Amino acid sequence: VVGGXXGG
Repeated sequence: VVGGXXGG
């Protein structure tokens, strides 16, 4: 959701 490097 918040971040990067894959998902979220």
